[PDB]
Amino acid sequence: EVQLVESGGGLVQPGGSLRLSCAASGFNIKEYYMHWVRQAPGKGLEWVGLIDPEQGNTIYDPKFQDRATISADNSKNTAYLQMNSLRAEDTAVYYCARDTAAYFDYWGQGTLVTVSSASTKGPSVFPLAPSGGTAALGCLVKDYFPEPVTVSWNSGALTSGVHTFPAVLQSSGLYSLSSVVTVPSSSLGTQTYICNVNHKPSNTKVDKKVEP
Amino acid sequence: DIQMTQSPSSLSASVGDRVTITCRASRDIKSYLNWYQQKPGKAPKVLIYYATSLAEGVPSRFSGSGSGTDYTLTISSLQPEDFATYYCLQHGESPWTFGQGTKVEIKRTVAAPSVFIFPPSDEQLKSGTASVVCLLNNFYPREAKVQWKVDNALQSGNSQESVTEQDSKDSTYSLSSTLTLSKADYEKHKVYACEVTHQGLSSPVTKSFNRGE
Repeated sequence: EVQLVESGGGLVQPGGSLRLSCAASGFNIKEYYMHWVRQAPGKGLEWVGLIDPEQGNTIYDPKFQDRATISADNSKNTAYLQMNSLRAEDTAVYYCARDTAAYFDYWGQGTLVTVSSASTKGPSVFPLAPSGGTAALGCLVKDYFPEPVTVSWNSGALTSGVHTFPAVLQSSGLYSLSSVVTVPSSSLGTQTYICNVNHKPSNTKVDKKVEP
Repeated sequence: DIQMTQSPSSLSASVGDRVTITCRASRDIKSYLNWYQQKPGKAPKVLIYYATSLAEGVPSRFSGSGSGTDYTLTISSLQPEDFATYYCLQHGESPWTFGQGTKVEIKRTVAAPSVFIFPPSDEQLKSGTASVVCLLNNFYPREAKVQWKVDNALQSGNSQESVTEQDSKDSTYSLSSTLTLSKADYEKHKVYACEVTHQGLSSPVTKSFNRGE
């Protein structure tokens, strides 16, 4: 069971540095090339660079040659990417990937780095309460920064009928997002619905019961 | 660097249709060209490697062809789950470069939205703001219009909306619209409604509630 788990995402000030980790399990990074690829919100994939963990050789896209450093610690079986002098253009989801030579066969989950001078703010979570055979309920996650927020239902077991919408930037410069779930009208009285909201930047975890 | 240009940038086709996507490298890449599929919010997944080989676990409806500078990805019978953005990647020389991506949408039969309206929660009303939300659920095509009315008067400039990516199973879309008012204004007025127009609706559908009731 090969796994690549990334960490180090979040909010960074313009001119500051990102420091991401890609912890590997199920294989030895020493036997493969490990690469970093990023994707700015709504844009295409962009190659950052690679490292051969065996002897440490690296290759960077010329755009990052002067500001990025890819490295690896075999004893912790982890690859890292550090990039300094960050600007707005560096806001993106960064992925680490295992290269077999032929293709990338395993990927990290991806972590968003947001380059902004704005301050981190945790969201307020409010219920969207149900009013023929189908009803809908949901949660309004409001006034947070920076992205992202993850929303699940009944601790992630409920995915049927769930729709979590893209956040929108409000007039205040803070984000707002809603998640709804459609359900049998009859289930409103025979079962409870709970939305779970996680905003890592502000270490906020909220469980909100949504009742008619 | 080697520039990779994909064509077209987006396309839509029906379930069962054949889909073709091309990619041109600015110079010879000697078949070191892979195709990756990326669904919303997920890491890319390889489909084809070395221009023509099908990656393990990938459905046989996917195939790649080409050599030199020109490459083509073919999906023989498009399936709902094939909604995604497809990228070519040349790894013939550094820096490795990706095409800009080609977004593939599924074309399906018209489906009218199911509409729901939500008043602001009491918890939110403890503060200075009130949010009223309207949900347009599982409809197709993506185009839809929502207008808000407070005390039967059409509203302007105080709402924002967002739409989900096409559903991977039924190929529909959902949309959420939020009307924002001050808590003082919300408490002053009574009737709150959202009116929806869509290709699958012969006439507008309105959902509403009266504060208090």
